[PDB]
Amino acid sequence: KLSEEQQHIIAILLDAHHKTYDPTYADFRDFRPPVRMSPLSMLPHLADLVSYSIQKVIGFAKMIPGFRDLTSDDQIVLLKSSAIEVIMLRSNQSFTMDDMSWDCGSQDYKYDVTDVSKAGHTLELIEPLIKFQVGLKKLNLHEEEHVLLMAICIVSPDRPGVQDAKLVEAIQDRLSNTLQTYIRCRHPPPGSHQLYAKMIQKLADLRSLNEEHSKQYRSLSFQPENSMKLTPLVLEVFGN
Amino acid sequence: KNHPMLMNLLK
Ligand SMILES: C=C1[C@H](O)CC(=C/C=C2\CCC[C@]3(C)[C@@H]([C@H](C)CC#C[C@@H](O)[C@]45C[C@H]6C[C@H](C[C@H](C6)C4)C5)CC[C@@H]23)C[C@H]1O
Repeated sequence: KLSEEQQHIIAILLDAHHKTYDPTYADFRDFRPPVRMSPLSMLPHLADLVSYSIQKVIGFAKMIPGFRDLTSDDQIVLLKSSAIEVIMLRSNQSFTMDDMSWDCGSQDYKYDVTDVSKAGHTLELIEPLIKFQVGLKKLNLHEEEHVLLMAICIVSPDRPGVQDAKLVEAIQDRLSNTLQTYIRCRHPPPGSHQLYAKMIQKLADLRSLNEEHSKQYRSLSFQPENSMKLTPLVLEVFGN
Repeated sequence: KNHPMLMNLLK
């Protein structure tokens, strides 16, 4: 199939991704220097990376056909709830199964399980986080499916606080059918076996990851000393 | 909760 409108949706999302994801990770030099030596030594660096990533995820969302039609408040509710999920999702691009780490160019910007723990997280989040990256990496998604999955994650109707739930659903459904159809026409077997159902399952895994993220964030921000080390956007998006 | 920054980035 792949109608005219669907080839457009994919072309748009591919470009929107391209305009918001620099595979050379050159801006990482603006972030506060990472410290891998009191723990939480990676909090300043990773706080900045995440802050940066939230900005890029937002720019991506604004290019999702249909997203601009949502109200101001619904756009806000969808971004606040999916931000950490799309960052985990989009980070799969730099993640490598070679050594289970996110490799962004240089040693300075190569993150692993210990850096994550030096940001305030335990295996509570890390174990399933790496499990997530591994299952996602194995699916060997086409970049088309990758951007479609991120957009579907952002435009989810069940996010609490949503108002125009039916409008959100209409936008997401349009994206799902574009993805379901792209897989059937563009993704060849075996890689396409259960591919869609596996992709949706990843969205559920992310709901679990978000949940853990939220609980530990409550404990971290529990002490202004650490909360003071974040950025203004991170505080606003995850909670102030 | 009014999100000034998220608001401006979406605008
Ligand atoms: C441009 C890119 C590249 O692919 C590189 C990326 C890699 C992603 C990584 C490696 C570094 C650690 C990352 C951020 C994980 C983070 C630490 C998990 C989390 C979380 C949040 O609770 C939290 C994130 C920041 C630091 C700390 C305080 C607060 C701000 C809340 C923990 C999730 C994805 C991982 C991000 C992506 O946007």
